[PDB]
Amino acid sequence: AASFAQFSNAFIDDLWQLSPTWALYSGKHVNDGYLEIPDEAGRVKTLAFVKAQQAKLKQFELKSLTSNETIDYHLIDNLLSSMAWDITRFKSWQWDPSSYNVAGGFAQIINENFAPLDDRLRSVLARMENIPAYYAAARGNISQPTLEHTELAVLQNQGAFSVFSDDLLKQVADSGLSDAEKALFKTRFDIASKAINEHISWLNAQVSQLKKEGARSFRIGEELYEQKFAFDIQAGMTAKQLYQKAMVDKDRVQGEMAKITDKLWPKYFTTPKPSDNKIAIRQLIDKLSTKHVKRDDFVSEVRKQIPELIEFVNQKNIVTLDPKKPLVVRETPEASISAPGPYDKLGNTYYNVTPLDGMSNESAESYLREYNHWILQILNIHEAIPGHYTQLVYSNESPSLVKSLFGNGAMVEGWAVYTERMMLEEGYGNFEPEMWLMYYKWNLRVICNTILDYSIHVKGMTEEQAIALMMDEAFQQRAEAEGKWRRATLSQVQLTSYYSGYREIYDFREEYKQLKGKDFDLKAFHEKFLSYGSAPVKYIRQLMLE
Ligand SMILES: [Ca+2]
Ligand SMILES: [Ca+2]
Ligand SMILES: [Ca+2]
Ligand SMILES: [Zn+2]
Ligand SMILES: [Zn+2]
Ligand SMILES: [Zn+2]
Ligand SMILES: [Zn+2]
Ligand SMILES: [Zn+2]
Ligand SMILES: [Zn+2]
Ligand SMILES: [Zn+2]
Ligand SMILES: [Zn+2]
Ligand SMILES: [Zn+2]
Ligand SMILES: [Zn+2]
Ligand SMILES: [Zn+2]
Repeated sequence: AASFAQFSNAFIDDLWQLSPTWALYSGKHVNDGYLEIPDEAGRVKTLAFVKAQQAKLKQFELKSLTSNETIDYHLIDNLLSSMAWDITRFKSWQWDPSSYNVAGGFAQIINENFAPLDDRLRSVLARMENIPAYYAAARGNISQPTLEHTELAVLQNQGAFSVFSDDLLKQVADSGLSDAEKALFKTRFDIASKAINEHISWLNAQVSQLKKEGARSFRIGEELYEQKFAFDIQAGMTAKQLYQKAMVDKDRVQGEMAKITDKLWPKYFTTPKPSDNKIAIRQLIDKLSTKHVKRDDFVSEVRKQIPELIEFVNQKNIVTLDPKKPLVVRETPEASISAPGPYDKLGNTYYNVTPLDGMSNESAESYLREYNHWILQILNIHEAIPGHYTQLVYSNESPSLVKSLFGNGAMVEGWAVYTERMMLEEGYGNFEPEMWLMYYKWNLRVICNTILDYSIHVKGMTEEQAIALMMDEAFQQRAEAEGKWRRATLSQVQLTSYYSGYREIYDFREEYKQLKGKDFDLKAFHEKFLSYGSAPVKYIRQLMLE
């Protein structure tokens, strides 16, 4: 009889046999030469896999599992339910033509310049076989598409030619493949190129028809939104509940900002203070944003700050940090943490911080105003200490393949957002009003991301309303607002992840303070919270309370 550990490993093996492209994206090259044709037999086969793996899952008593195993159990169960639901209910395979594009799988094979070239090219040689079939399947599946995803499909499939390029042909011509393999490659490449171009023509004809005749709305509606929110975020509340909390937080945050602005106004202006609080807040913020690190010192300011945050976390006993896992700041190759995937045992972990070269003087200045004297410190909390990097180190204490592959984005992001608030509450920057004001504008991004995503998909918010939210309520620039609208038209639920995890973590903390009273230790709370890795916050709560 298989143990749960044996089952977990067999499950991943079976998942990769069903979808070797998913394996490829996860960093395991089980069959790079096999292009899955996304037709009805594909869906039937996915649903037969869901059914068989679910029945294997149900053989394990939940009382028979350790804490890590129970996390894996739930992550697997939820992944399975959401696969089935994607096929039978959400049906993005019908209305999102952008989900049909071969370029991605090919780029992952080709762009590993360390992997043997002849092996890569032979994988590509085989993977090209079924490109015509792949796009024939696409056209037979697509039905009542949205205008927006069809437009995205055109643009992304046009990008396929930066992979299916003259440069790929040259690599093939000068490789160690046999002359017969080279000629086959050319034959298949011409057939592939023709098929991609004919599909793009078809997509163009569709966009044109959708513009004339009307198209399915991009707004997924309440029923689908709640189901997607449950599968993706795995919050301990509904989306409607989170939205209602986001509306209240927006008001609380703006009220605090108005108070700070009243106190700081005479310190920075001699002109009168506008009676509309929101114009006043916007003007004070624009003025404070001119204090920023000099452009050429951006990367150095970051290196200087990280040890300052380390010192502060140690001094205040916020969480144990290990001095011999020193974080290496590096100037980004072609600000975020990059870390090896579960199948990459070699790779190192860095803090990628992009120097401001390439950009115009004017873009650089706009960037430095966004990442100003205060916001740069908050960014380094979020990204490095005690945010993402710290949480990643803690998750390396008790890892599992399942958590590494299918872990919860809401928890990972929610933690990083939580740390910003917790650090300031614990005295970071010594309760400086400027710092709090800037933090609050930053917090509004996260709150308003939730309002926006929900209101668009559930409440029919218009483009003009979405732009006025982001600019007038969250004090963002035009370009940022427009980018956010576009992202919300093309994706659903992901935008709520930041606030959802933050709210659950902070509320769980306050609940735990209540339960332990005088015996509440902040540091012990943090370390125990981080010990489960990237599990959904509600499961961490349940394990910590049980
Ligand atoms: Ca077939
Ligand atoms: Ca528009
Ligand atoms: Ca406005
Ligand atoms: Zn098997
Ligand atoms: Zn690889
Ligand atoms: Zn049929
Ligand atoms: Zn359960
Ligand atoms: Zn309100
Ligand atoms: Zn400046
Ligand atoms: Zn400094
Ligand atoms: Zn500074
Ligand atoms: Zn300062
Ligand atoms: Zn983050
Ligand atoms: Zn339990």
